[PDB]
Amino acid sequence: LIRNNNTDLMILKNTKDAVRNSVCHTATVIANSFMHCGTTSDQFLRDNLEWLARATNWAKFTATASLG
Amino acid sequence: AVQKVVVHPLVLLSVVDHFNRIGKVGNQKRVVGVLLGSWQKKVLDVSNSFAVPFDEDDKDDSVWFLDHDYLENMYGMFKKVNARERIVGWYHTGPKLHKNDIAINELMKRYCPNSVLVIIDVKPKDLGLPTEAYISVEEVHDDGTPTSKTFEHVTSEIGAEEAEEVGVEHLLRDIKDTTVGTLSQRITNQVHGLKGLNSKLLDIRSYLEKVATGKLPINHQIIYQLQDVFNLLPDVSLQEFVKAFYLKTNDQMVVVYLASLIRSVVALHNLINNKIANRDAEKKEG
Amino acid sequence: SRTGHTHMPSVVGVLVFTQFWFWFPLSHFLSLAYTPTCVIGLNKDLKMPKVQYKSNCKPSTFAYPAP
Amino acid sequence: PAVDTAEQVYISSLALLKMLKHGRAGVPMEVMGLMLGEFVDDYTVRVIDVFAMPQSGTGVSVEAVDPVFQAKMLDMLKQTGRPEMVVGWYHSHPGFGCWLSGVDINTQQSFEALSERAVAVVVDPIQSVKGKVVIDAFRLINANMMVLGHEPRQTTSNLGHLNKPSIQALIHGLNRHYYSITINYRKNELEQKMLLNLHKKSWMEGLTLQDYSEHCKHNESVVKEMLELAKNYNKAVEEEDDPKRHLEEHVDVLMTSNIVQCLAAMLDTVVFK
Amino acid sequence: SLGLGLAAMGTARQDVYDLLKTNLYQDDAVTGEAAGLALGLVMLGSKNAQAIEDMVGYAQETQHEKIL
Ligand SMILES: [Zn+2]
Repeated sequence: LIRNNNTDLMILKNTKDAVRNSVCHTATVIANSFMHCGTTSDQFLRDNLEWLARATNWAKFTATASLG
Repeated sequence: AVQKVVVHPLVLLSVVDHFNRIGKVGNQKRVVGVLLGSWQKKVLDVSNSFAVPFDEDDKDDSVWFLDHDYLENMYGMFKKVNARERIVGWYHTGPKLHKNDIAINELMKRYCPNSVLVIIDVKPKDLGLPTEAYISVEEVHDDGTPTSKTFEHVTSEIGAEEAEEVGVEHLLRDIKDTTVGTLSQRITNQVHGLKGLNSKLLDIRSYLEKVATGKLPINHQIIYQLQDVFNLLPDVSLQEFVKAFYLKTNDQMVVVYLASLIRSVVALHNLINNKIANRDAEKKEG
Repeated sequence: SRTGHTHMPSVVGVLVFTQFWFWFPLSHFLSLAYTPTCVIGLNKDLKMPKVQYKSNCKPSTFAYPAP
Repeated sequence: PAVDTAEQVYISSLALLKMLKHGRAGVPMEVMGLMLGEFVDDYTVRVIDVFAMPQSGTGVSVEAVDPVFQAKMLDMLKQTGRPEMVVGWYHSHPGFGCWLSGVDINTQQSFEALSERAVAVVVDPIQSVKGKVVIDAFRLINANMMVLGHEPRQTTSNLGHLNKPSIQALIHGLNRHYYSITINYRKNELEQKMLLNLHKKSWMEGLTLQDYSEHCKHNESVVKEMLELAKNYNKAVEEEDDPKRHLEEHVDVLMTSNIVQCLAAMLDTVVFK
Repeated sequence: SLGLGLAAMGTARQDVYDLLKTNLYQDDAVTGEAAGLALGLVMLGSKNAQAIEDMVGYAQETQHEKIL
């Protein structure tokens, strides 16, 4: 998974500018997780962190679950 | 006397809730409440009801307590909310009346001279009519018998107010049968009628067996009203009745045949049209 | 599975993922449904030799789509 | 934390019937009453029971929440064996739609003062036409949270299935001040059957026979309509290269009526001899 | 509880089962909601008569539809 890791962050970029700050952030939080499952690649999570902190309550639970 | 007692769905729902509330912790027999409603020419309309804290003892069948002031100020509150509701009786969930109920009915009569007690068997769900309305009567029994209190029965039925009607219909919304009926539900209605008639005849036969064996005393009256049942049999196989029955059966059968022919011709036309359409599509594909 | 067996983690995870109508955090459970699409060239106990093998793609190449 | 859209109010059948009956009774004037029950958990509001309160000239408002009546009824119902706590208040808006006005807003914050998770229930009695119960549940969102870049309620699940709300609430500022709570009526099996006992036909109705002199007239009428329909069907089919549906409906009516009458006749002939 | 149930999937360990059963008996809505999944995961395909018995005994005894 690590050596053959290749995720198109362009689609995540053009999605993260389309979210209107609805709850869909949580879905994005897991979507990249699916794109990064077992790849240990939180590059998007590190690069985009203010929006990562833009979500709280159970969204924080979801974000930590995605990171794990 | 009272000709009828029409019970709204609200009171039966309320007594269900009261019995569930009490028996959830206080495993006990009948729970007693008071039934309010509006009178008419002679027919009572039970509309709202409330629960009065009651206790009883199985010993001596007279150690009981139904609160007086509680009834009085529940009625005060209800009349303040709605003054059209008058005390018109009381209810208990016990399937059978107890030896105690005479005292409670007299206590209710103290609040309403024509007080009628409605037994609502919340626990059983069966053929129908979960409400039985009973009125206390007092007479010399005409034909020279020792006098007692006795609870004369008055017929009851379940009616509904428009708001209660829409409420209950929306409350079911998953098992309500079509009001148009259609063949399946008419046949099930006929089966239900047969089952109810069988159940009633079985109950009457059990009562007659009890009377004959001596376990119950011969009423000597009303029993001959059951004899009047026995005389009212139509006596089918009479020649005139048989001829008329066959005539009307054929009159209905010809209409049934005409409708069946109409349906068969319609189905044949539909099949011809469908075959033409599919052949048209097949030939137009090329 | 590869040998036609049923993969219990996959079915379990997809079930609890479909059970996301009532709980969003269960969505990550879908991770148990993924299986890597890999073949590993391990010959000895610890050796990964650079063995060269090709495919039989008839008309053209495929796989990794778009940038 | 913030409440969830998955939160729903469990209304008992008795409670709903009581509220609808009171709303109809008080029409055109607006009524109100407490909603006994228990919150049980964060995501549920169990409305076990509701009791009406005397109507006051001020209408649905805080001055019409007379504590003497409420306290006496509460303690005395608990004496009967009903020790619930107030979870909210229902009130009637005849011909207005399910929404909260400013006075309702004041009453709702007064209710939230003592019970944070109180629910304001709005019922339209006249609009509660047969087969349609217009009922809604609301709870206020203070301007502080929603202004400060915070969603009024987190959608932790997909229970936000609640359809697009009636536009009347939108004009009356539904989401601006009071988030609506999705509804879920709780019905037991005992109360379901004993509500079914309302329209249930008696056993004597199944074995009864329709008036024979009326059945013949009905057959004559419907068969004559079928004759006109057959003329129309012949004309339509011939001029082809809605008589059919009407003919099929008439046939269904005739067949069901005659078959049911015949079978009832046979059952009556065998049973009563 | 969710993590312990997921990680101990099908291990059939008595200690983890007992701890998750205590968590379910705590009756804390969300805590029980996760404890149900955890107890199912640890008992995954086990057919323990005790497990199913206790699970159903709590199932028709408790409120908090989320725990259901
Ligand atoms: Zn209002």
